[PDB]
Amino acid sequence: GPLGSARRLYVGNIPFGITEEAMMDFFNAQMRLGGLTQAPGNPVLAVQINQDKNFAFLEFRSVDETTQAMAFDGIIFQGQSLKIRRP
Ligand SMILES: [Zn+2]
Ligand SMILES: [Zn+2]
Repeated sequence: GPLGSARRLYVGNIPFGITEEAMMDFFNAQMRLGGLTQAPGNPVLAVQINQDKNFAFLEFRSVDETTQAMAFDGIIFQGQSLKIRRP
């Protein structure tokens, strides 16, 4: 991509009551700690949490970073195993 869909991932099984910001911050921090970025700055632009099917869509600033974040399928966040997939 992109294609705009090439900059988004589905993330399932998110902790009930989590906020957009908390999710964004966690992915940003964790992706950076893990070296999943090659460019300076934060990969995640936005998080849209669905009405509440316990899922969200993450939007990334780049197609590369979106791809790298696939590595985080099954990452534990606030006691939950996140399910990460292409949309
Ligand atoms: Zn923050
Ligand atoms: Zn929002």
